[PDB]
Amino acid sequence: ASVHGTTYELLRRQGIDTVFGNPGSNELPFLKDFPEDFRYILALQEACVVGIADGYAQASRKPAFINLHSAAGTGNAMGALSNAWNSHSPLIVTAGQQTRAMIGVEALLTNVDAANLPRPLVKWSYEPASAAEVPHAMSRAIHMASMAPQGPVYLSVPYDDWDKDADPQSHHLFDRHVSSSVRLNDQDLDILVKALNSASNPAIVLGPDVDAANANADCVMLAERLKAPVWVAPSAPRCPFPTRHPCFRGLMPAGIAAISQLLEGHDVVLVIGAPVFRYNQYDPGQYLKPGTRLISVTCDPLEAARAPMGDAIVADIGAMASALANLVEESSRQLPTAAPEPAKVDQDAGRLHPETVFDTLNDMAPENAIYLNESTSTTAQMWQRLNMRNPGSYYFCAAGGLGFALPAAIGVQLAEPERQVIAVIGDGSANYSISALWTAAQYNIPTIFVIMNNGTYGALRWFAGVLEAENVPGLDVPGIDFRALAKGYGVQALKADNLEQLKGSLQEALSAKGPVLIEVSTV
Amino acid sequence: ASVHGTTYELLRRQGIDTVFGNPGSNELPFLKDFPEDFRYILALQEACVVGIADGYAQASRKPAFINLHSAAGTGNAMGALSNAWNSHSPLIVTAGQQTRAMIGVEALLTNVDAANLPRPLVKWSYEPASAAEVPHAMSRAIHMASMAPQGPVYLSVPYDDWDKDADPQSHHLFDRHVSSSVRLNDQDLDILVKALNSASNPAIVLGPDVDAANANADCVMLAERLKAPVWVAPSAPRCPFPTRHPCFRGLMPAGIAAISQLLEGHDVVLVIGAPVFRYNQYDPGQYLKPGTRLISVTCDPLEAARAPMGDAIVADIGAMASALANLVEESSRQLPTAAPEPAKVDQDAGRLHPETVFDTLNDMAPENAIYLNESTSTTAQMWQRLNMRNPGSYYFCAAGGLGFALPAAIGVQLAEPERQVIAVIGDGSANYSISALWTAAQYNIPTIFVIMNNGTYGALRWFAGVLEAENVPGLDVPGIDFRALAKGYGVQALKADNLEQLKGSLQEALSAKGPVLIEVSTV
Amino acid sequence: ASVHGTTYELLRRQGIDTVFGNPGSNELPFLKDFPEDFRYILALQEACVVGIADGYAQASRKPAFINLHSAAGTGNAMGALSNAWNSHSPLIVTAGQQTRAMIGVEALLTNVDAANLPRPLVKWSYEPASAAEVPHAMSRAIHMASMAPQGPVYLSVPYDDWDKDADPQSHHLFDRHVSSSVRLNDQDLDILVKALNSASNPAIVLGPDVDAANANADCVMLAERLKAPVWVAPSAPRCPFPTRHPCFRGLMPAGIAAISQLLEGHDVVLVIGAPVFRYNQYDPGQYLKPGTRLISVTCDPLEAARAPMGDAIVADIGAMASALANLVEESSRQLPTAAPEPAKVDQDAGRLHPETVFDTLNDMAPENAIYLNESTSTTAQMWQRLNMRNPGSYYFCAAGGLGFALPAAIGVQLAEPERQVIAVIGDGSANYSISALWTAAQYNIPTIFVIMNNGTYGALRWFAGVLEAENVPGLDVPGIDFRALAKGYGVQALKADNLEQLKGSLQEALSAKGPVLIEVSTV
Ligand SMILES: Cc1ncc(C[n+]2csc(CCOP(=O)(O)OP(=O)(O)O)c2C)c(N)n1
Ligand SMILES: Cc1ncc(C[n+]2csc(CCOP(=O)(O)OP(=O)(O)O)c2C)c(N)n1
Ligand SMILES: Cc1ncc(C[n+]2csc(CCOP(=O)(O)OP(=O)(O)O)c2C)c(N)n1
Ligand SMILES: [Ca+2]
Ligand SMILES: [Ca+2]
Ligand SMILES: [Ca+2]
Ligand SMILES: [Mg+2]
Ligand SMILES: [Mg+2]
Ligand SMILES: [Mg+2]
Ligand SMILES: [Mg+2]
Ligand SMILES: [Mg+2]
Ligand SMILES: [Mg+2]
Ligand SMILES: [Mg+2]
Repeated sequence: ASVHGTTYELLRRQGIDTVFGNPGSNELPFLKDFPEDFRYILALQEACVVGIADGYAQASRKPAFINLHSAAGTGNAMGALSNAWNSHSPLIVTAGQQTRAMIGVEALLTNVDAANLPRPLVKWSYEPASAAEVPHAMSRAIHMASMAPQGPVYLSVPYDDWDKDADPQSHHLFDRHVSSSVRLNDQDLDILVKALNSASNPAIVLGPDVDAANANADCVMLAERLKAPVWVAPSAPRCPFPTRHPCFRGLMPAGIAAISQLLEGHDVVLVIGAPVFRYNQYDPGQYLKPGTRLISVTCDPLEAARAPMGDAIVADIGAMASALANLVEESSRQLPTAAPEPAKVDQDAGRLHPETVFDTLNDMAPENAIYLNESTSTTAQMWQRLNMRNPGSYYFCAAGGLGFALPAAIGVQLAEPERQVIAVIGDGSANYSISALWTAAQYNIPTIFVIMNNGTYGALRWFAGVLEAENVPGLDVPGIDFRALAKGYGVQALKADNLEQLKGSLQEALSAKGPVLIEVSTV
Repeated sequence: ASVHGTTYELLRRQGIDTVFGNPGSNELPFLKDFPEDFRYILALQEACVVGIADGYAQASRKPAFINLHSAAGTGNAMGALSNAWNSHSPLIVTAGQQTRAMIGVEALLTNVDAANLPRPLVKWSYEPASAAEVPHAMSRAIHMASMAPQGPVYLSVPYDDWDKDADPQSHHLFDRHVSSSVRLNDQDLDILVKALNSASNPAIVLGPDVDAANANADCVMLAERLKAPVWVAPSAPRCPFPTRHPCFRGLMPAGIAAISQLLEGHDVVLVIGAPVFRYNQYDPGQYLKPGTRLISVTCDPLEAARAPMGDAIVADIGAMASALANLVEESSRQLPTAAPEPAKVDQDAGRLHPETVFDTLNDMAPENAIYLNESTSTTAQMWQRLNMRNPGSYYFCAAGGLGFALPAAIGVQLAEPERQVIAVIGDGSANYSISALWTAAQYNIPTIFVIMNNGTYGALRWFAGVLEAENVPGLDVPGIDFRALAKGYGVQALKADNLEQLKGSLQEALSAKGPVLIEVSTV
Repeated sequence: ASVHGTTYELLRRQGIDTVFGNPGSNELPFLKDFPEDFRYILALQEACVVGIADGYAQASRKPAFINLHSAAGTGNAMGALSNAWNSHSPLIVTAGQQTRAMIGVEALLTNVDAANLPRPLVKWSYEPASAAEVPHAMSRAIHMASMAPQGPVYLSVPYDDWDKDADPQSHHLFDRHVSSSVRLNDQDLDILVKALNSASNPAIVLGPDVDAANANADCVMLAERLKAPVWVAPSAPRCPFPTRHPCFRGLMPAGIAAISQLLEGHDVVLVIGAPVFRYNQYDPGQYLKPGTRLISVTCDPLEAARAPMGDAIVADIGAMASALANLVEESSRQLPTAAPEPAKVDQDAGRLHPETVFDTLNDMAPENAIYLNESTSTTAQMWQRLNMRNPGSYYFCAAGGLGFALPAAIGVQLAEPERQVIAVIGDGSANYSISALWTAAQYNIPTIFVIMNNGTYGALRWFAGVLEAENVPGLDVPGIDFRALAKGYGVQALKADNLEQLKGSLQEALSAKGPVLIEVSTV
């Protein structure tokens, strides 16, 4: 067998059947004789390729395979990898290298010091020392991406390697099963459970690794048992809990003082599947108030190490959530009461308030819709106004890096063909990965893109307001026609200048047979 | 509180009370007002400092704290860190940096690009962005070193940071408990146990992480239950099993073909706490023979990823070994029969055969002796001739890097004051970290050093023999007087030119009140 | 031809004929069939190997070739590389890697992420992608080490590469000549010369790259022409000027305020071949006083970039010094008057004052002696008391990393067989690379080692004194018998407890036919 044949067999035997890519000459020897059981998803720029693959992996809860062109292609995707690192996304990023005979002279297309390029944003980064090592290296990449804590990995392969003879002993790679589905030992788990049972006023904080593990339902059971309020950890990349469940208390503000104030009076706070904490704004104060102790369950040693407070347990979120939910006592305390419905903001016949947009989406979208958020000044209102009952219903750029949601929404829709994906994206954010629209058109992936057009980098204008910062340049983005951009890439386009038009546009989009972009004129 | 005060409080609250170091000017502001409850262990070169700390950590099964001088001191210790990486040793390596005001100009003693210096040999490597961050950074270092898979970490601290005011919120760091004591979920564990119960001819292979976890006794129970032969994985850094237990089959040869041949006919091979496998010599063949399937339990995702065959489970070795030992059925098969005693090699009244030396050590040493091995051509015979009944009885440089055993033997003896440590070190190996002898003398750490003097790099002469390589320079090391070197550093010295003298020297050494070096004239 | 044959031909054609090494199994395929026109210099630990090679390169003013064993051997040499980086030493460091077939599984002796290991202490660091690339990679290493600014480089080679067929086109590598012997363009050089001619009170500061370039004599002419005082830049790794020349003003204190005060009243300060500046102690103040402007000539862009003041020219020191010396006018100003002889310190019949030792060395040593300094508390007095008329007469660890002088003194003596080398080394410093003594004995390299024994890390006790730092541990190093250590490694040993004995010991050492160590009892 050739290295080509052996590698594709390894991939299929490990459950991989799709290649997200933007091709180049170093990659042609890999892509030639493309297996008929594989499919290739092309995107026009590498931030888009990786974004689509990211959404696909996160929604599918399995590794996604990417093929990029050398250094330039890898480099174009680096911003996307920053998000993927923060969301623990299992991405196998492969990049083609020059033929081994031409690497020394640094011919055009040589990826110099390749393994160092994507660092520090990958778990593992490697170029094999020989062609016959390629399948083994790929095996390592697959497992490194897939083991908790999941994350992106990088493999560079000289283009001449593919046609070489493979090592017959590579067959041992094909069916390897590697598990990190582990939980705390019985003795210490019993101690934790007793601490939870004995809490007088427990609180629960959930992060994205809960949704990644599909531990949502187990966490619901856990919260019901403990009769505990449930918060989502700040800067949330995913939604780990039904947002209209009586225990739900919403998204935590990303501030030290704000969070300790919120947790005041809670004697035990159990954090599951989140960093402690992904703060953002400067908000100095106490990490925790006197009387509050914190216990964190995390799949990532790096999270456990850097928490400034509390105890920590490093284990699989799925296994831990299931164990806790089934071991804790049913508290005799009263179940928390559901949060009241959000108020309806006054809305005239003119430009749309973001609150109106979200209320309308919630009214019209299917109960199993999936939302993506890259409307950076409206996040708080979005979280308050969308009823998300099911797992996998929300994605937001995990490192705050714009250019995620547009392509990721396409990958999510590919992963979940029966769930309507609706991406809500600011006019500023929409530009970073605008060319991703073409992939939705070409493959007829019926994502709905809602562009919130207020003509400015609104979040930045706000922050600049609090800083009292004057004379800041570059905050306005006037003069973009999003319907024209959609037309450019073959996506049906609608405009909503008022509520009447928004309702009409959504009705049309929800019944369309392909992707649709709606440009919404917002305050 | 100052950063100095807060950091030392964090250290003591996290169980650290010893600093292994070689001081410099960047470190004086850290070492001043040295806490009276701490002790400082000085060594004369940094390979020695880290070697001593390594032995101490491995034997004590807890993190060891090191303080080195900037780049030059860190660099001197890099070889030692290569071993520490391979042995999963929990080492917290701190190095002093220039004052922040002088870093930009790159004053003398500035550690440039500090975090990159020790890579790729550390799990985490960092320099804090401000003085007040130092305690938090130290907390991260402690936990990163201590979490499975354990390993060395690096923290660089500008010397002006220590006197600065600490953040009062740093108190939350002091008592953090972080656990990675996890094991496979019940459902999948039941599947594994059933596979072991159903095996017709199981074999067990154990690596160093078993001894590190003190899982030895649990593995004995497991082997007795399964009535399974037990091997030690190749290139063994530690001893994970009683060497005269009936199930013990010895050290595996570090070759692909050799190991698959050894495992032939065994239907299920369970590897615990080892890489799969730390091969060494070129010995091409099948990774496993038809009929053999392999299951690996490892604490290290990097080990699980790179195994060329078998299934893998990433979990704590202590928790997994305990669970398996207590869950498996008692097989009705006959218990394996103990390996026969080694033959006595013919010995005249002249120079000592290594076999004679080991037989004599086994005859005279206490039953709870601890051995270190850096006699590279005699490893196989050592493993066959020393009865090691207890855990923590053997250490060998885990990356094959010479200069480990001499200093590590001092750290081991410090960790285990009631167990006689005997380091068996070749005349070549003895030189790499010779100055470590001084620390044994100064602190009266009563390690016995047995120098095997054959005048050559024997292992290299052998390999060169197999390669049929002619005209290889640099293989001979004549003209070293080890008694004089011992005298130089204040250690009692004896010479053994024959068996009569060896017995006499050992009698004296075993009854001495301080460290002793015995130079043995070997074939 | 084989890769082995081709590589050795490239080496000899590029002027390399010596390999400084400590061998290992990954290196045996390189060292086998060792060319009869090459010689191999063995040292017992890698800090020693690199130190010897460093001294050899610095004294010979040409690249030195080193061969180490994988990661552990490279790591052991990292401290030595920190000095080599700072001294711009042209060192070609090669390390053997595992066979390509075993790299993936990370067999014992695999150098993982090899190229990253020695960073940030090398100019270039690489592992070739194929065997046939090895000669080309070596060519790159040779030239990267040799081009201004000179420095250490690193090449990792899988052991199976050597026996493979070489590319016939590699012959084009053999005779490549690469030059960086450049100087400022005529127009701008004329501007500089006019600025020097027009200075009313110029000063000159010289660094180690002057001595490396053998530009010393040109700088003497330049100083005589300009009638300018000459200082040596702080933390001096070499001596760039005759120390009894009338213009000589000695070693600058390594402080910001001290240096600006020293330069006060000098309108133009010309720095040649030094960083601006290698300050050490905290000594805040003005970089330059009003009225002083600085112009730096440096071979290193990194030096030019980081200077906090002055203009800079990046060019070859030899070419620039020659041009300036021959272009500037002869000033009508009076030639500076020579510095007065140092005072004679009162000396009783007991322990030696360092001043006495240096005065005696100056009295008895040949006029073409070469000194090395690793007696860290006595540097100022050494610089004042040794008359060094010739180039290449002084070496001091360029990064302040101890363990340099002992081995480097052996390499220097090898480079300069007709110049008596005398290394003055503190009792603390002597231990770091003590095993280097063996190489001097084995090859009969007649270096004289003067050990200054005061029982303490004296420089550190002093600094701790100024810091007013109490309770600092680890500052004393009692109980070392250096005569015994010398005997251990086969070097003749003498002791000097007083002046009478010092004179007698020096008389014997200077007439000896081999290396000699003198242990001096100092205050
Ligand atoms: C790749 C990238 N570039 C720049 C930024 C900085 N940034 C954060 S929010 C923001 C404004 C986004 O504007 P828009 O998408 O219109 O949403 P709005 O703030 O108007 O609601 C910018 C530029 C970022 N987070 N990521
Ligand atoms: C730091 C380091 N340098 C070099 C080597 C290569 N090496 C491996 S075994 C060996 C010989 C050791 O000789 P000795 O200690 O006398 O034991 P013997 O082989 O004679 O039994 C050498 C040089 C190494 N493993 N580590
Ligand atoms: C490799 C290394 N480790 C530690 C230091 C810190 N250091 C600088 S000077 C010094 C003392 C040297 O003592 P000695 O050689 O006896 O000279 P003295 O100061 O007594 O004159 C030390 C430990 C260093 N510079 N390099
Ligand atoms: Ca906007
Ligand atoms: Ca030997
Ligand atoms: Ca001293
Ligand atoms: Mg596999
Ligand atoms: Mg258990
Ligand atoms: Mg802590
Ligand atoms: Mg379970
Ligand atoms: Mg490094
Ligand atoms: Mg060349
Ligand atoms: Mg010109």
